[PDB]
Amino acid sequence: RALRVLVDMDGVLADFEGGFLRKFRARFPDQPFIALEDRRGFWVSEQYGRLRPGLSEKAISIWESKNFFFELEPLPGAVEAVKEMASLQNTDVFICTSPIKMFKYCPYEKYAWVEKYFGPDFLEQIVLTRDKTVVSADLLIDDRPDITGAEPTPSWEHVLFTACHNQHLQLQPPRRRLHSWADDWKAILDSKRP
Amino acid sequence: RALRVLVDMDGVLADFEGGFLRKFRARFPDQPFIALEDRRGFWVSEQYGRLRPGLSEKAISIWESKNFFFELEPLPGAVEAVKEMASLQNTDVFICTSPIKMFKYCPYEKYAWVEKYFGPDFLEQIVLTRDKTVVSADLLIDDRPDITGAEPTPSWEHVLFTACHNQHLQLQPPRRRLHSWADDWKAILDSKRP
Ligand SMILES: [Mg+2]
Ligand SMILES: [Mg+2]
Repeated sequence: RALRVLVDMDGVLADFEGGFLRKFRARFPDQPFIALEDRRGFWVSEQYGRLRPGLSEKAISIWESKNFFFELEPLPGAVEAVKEMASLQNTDVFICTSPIKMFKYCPYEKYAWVEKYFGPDFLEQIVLTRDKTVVSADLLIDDRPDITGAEPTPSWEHVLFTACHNQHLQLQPPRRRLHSWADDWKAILDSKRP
Repeated sequence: RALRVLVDMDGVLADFEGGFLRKFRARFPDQPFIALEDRRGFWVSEQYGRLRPGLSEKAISIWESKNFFFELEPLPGAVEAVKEMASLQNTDVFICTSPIKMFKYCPYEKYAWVEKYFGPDFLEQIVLTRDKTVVSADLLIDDRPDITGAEPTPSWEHVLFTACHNQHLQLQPPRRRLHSWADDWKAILDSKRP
């Protein structure tokens, strides 16, 4: 009966791409980098790996460092939109996020970041998982173009959240986008209601 | 097509009740305690709270301490059973576990514990969530008697794993139990296959 919406964290609530570039440039000032406008493909480390040998490992070292996830800044409008979305009648919102492989800091900092921007009671809405296809819901708003896993037919409709790395992608017709949190997310939710 | 099975962590893979009692007695040797045979009800802190004022907070302080989750011992047969279950054809296993409210150590230690007993590649099968009803699967093996959340009609069948706190419970007829990992878990899985 309640519409269930899963909202991604990196690239949707938290500005992973800008935080990464800033810290990469500060730590490795003598290395070439990729301006956000020139980002292509989901995996940051793969594109850095193509720009020069050893750069993929240096890029990885930035998000594996302590405080990287905790210090990410929210995207404009994200905190306000998700707070409003969660307060809507017949609407349950969960933050569904995938941790990186090195787990020393990332899970902990993601819970701390949600507590900081949404409060202690919102911690109950977090789902950490590498596989989002096994989480059931009506909608998944996520900036990754291809979301796959153990369930071949996920129950949610994936709405692609725009990001520097996917903004030029042409999607297969059925597929929809949410361009930013300033875009009309309520209309998307309502199109899925009974 | 593959059968999907969710396996709980505390009380099913990891011996939370015995680890808790041991550490509680070592830290608070002058306080009364609850022998496992006398445990009743899911929430440990509630029963300790009834045995003497201030004991609920002392009990909580044990599982909120660093290394409590990481040092839990596996239940007999659990690691071997889940490793065999995951290697079965047409069978996907996920560890679905709910962290406690204080998140400084628990999520991190649960990933570290899975890495220790199942290896780095199994970290991909972990789902951390307070709400297991939004995870879809064919079966959920979990020692908690009443598992509820945002989805009123979960897709999985909940098989109750026996624990000191639920061993005397009479379940409503349809409901099934797995008595220990020595019990016949393969027969349970097979009863759900096509
Ligand atoms: Mg993302
Ligand atoms: Mg349990």
